[PDB]
Amino acid sequence: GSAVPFHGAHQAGIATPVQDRLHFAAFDVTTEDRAAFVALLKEWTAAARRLTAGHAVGEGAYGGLPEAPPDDTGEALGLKPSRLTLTIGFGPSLFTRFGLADLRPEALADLPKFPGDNLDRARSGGDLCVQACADDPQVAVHAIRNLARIGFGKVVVRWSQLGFGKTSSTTPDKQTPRNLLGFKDGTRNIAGTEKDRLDRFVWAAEKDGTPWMTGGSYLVARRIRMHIETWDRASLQEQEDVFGRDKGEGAPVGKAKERDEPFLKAMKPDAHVRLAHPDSNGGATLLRRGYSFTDGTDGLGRLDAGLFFLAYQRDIRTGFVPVQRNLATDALNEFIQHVGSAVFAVPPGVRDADDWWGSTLF
Amino acid sequence: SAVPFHGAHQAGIATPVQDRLHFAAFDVTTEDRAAFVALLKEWTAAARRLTAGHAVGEGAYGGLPEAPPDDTGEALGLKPSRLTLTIGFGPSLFTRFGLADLRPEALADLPKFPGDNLDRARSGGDLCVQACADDPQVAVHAIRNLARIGFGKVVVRWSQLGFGKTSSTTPDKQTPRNLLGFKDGTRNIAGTEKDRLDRFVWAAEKDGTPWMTGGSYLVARRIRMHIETWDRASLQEQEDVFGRDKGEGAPVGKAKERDEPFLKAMKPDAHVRLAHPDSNGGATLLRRGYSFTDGTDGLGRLDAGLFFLAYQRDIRTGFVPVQRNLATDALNEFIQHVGSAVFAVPPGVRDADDWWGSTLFG
Ligand code: HEM
Ligand code: HEM
Repeated sequence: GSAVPFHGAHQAGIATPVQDRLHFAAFDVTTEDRAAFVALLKEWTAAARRLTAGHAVGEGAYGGLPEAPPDDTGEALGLKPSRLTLTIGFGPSLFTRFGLADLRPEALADLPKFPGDNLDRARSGGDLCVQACADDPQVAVHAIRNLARIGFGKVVVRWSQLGFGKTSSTTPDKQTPRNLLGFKDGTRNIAGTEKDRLDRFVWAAEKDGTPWMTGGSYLVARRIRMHIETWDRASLQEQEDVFGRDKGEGAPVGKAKERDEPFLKAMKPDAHVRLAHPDSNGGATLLRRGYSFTDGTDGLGRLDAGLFFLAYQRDIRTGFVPVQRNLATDALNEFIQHVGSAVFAVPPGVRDADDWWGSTLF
Repeated sequence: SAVPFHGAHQAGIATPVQDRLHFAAFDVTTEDRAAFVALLKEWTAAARRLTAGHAVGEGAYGGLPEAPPDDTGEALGLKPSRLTLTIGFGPSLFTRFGLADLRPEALADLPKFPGDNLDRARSGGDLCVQACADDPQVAVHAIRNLARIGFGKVVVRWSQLGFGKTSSTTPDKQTPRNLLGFKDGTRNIAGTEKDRLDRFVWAAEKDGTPWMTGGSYLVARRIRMHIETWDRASLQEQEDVFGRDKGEGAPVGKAKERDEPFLKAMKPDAHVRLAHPDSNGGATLLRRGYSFTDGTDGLGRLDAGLFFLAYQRDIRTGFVPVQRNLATDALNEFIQHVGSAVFAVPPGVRDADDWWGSTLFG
């Protein structure tokens, strides 16, 4: 139920304990007026400080002038903050606007085409994103809906994705959640307590080349459909061999406990864990923060199921790209398809009550 | 933590409203009555396991390596989470298996209502399973595994995820708010009101269809909200649509949510005034719906609304008269019914030897 502090050197919703629910929206910018966009960033930041404390935006949800629309849409009245975090990111396409071309970080790389990609252009890209995570889905929807309303005329929602349940962990002391393939997902991540690893692998440093990004991060989002029909007819041995961990405990093959260290040479050469492990990728390490989704049926008599994969890293070129390139031969490829993609530069934190989202860029 | 599966009635109607919903409609692909009976029995055995927080069949792991696991494993480590699974039979089922003369008269086809825009792909269905639980992964796991068990005899026609309150953060005697920001459920049948359930919800032997005694009839309507239109309405316009104020949810001219309405103080086409039993010859419903938010549509608008579920003793004397009276509802400006289905929900599973549909099939 508790609030997560909004202010800091970093944005919340990265290193923060992973909340149960996601509402992710990508927006395109429709104004060419730099001042109007800056004004929106400040208004959004004011709104975020209310939302993340469990207060209504503006003058509230009722008790205003009868003849005016309420400032807050009202559907979160009476609810707790529910660990709401709101994390903003800027897409490569933003930097074609407002005279920003030379401020595009080098670490904000366009992804190459990967084998098996089938990206829907409508559900890819975006000038900016707001990741809303909370333990209560209504708290999350309310936040996105109110930001979008505030931004009417200046931004439009390009695409959105709801995540019903987490498939990631930044808290190794708590139970690791399972994805819809039935495997624990997040055992070997970066914990929010591992300050050293976060500095090394997640946060952008001044020396990395883009001063406005110091204390920020870079985000890859991949919408991945799961072929659950195909998977569910696979044997238990096939499923475990795909990953290199057992299904029940989620231990590395041959070992007894989830958190025992993998012995990679005992795994199949195309096992997912073997291919994705930092030791297989010159040390490349990622903060995974994904969620599961289901968007109805596929119209062929089956449930639609997927994973909305979210990875944070210090540089896309040294994080997600080398790892996913190594997954070219992954056994898991038989059971998944990447159907949406976007990258974002996640700026530094809102330092105090006088700061605002994007202040270091603008 | 768990809701008993067995009883004179199915759970998931009069039992406490859980925080999450996964509702699936299925179509039957077999013509063999024996094969369908066999499926109902296997489903009933699976439901008994699922609602006690156990895996289906021989489990999710620890079987024969070369066999697919019986349970897909994504609920391992979760609690039962007050899961209830409620089955219903659509009118189209009765054209199979020689059941045409056992269709209840109370299982009426709905008339076309003014402003209906029903998507045929997200309407109807031979049968439904309503899975309610506090943890949406428990609900999804249930649906996924029933669908798997039934593969070859049934397919999933459509499905819907929903949310109500989050019980860990929100007191249970608090009325939830719908996505228009109004309290929703203040004047409803409560599962404590045994005599009102007998009068208005449960089918009786004398009603004309003996196999349905202790069952009920379900109407499902997928009702989209025009969120962005609504949010531009004045507070006075919003309150005038309902006949209650937004902050407290009191009837106009009254002070508290639970004060009894004075219908003449409301506008003639206010929703509460039109839907109230006194405006409908005493017709009263048990509402048990959930909010949804599915994502954003092609225009950048929020695909959100109310997955409305009503239980009643007879569709002709419950939903039909009430929805007919909403022809002129002030709310119609802001909503559209886009999917519909009706089901006969049979009596409960009496004990460990009984099975879903036993009173119909023998
Ligand atoms: C539907 C898609 C995927 C599924 C089901 C999945 C599943 C898993 C599972 C079960 C683990 C083992 C437990 C763990 O340490 O988290 C794992 C580990 C991992 N995955 Fe994936 N994953 C998927 C996609 C991806 C993608 C797209 C990437 C990166 C490009 C990735 C990178 C990793 C990494 C880095 C690990 C940890 C390896 C280690 O250090 O031991 N995964 N995944
Ligand atoms: C999106 C669609 C709808 C919304 C947002 C909505 C909202 C509300 C709200 C705010 C109330 C007042 C509080 C309470 O629950 O008592 C209400 C009452 C009610 N609604 Fe609706 N409703 C919708 C659709 C329907 C439909 C389709 C029916 C039935 C056909 C219906 C039947 C009722 C009834 C029977 C009451 C209680 C009236 C009374 O006895 O005081 N509603 N609804």
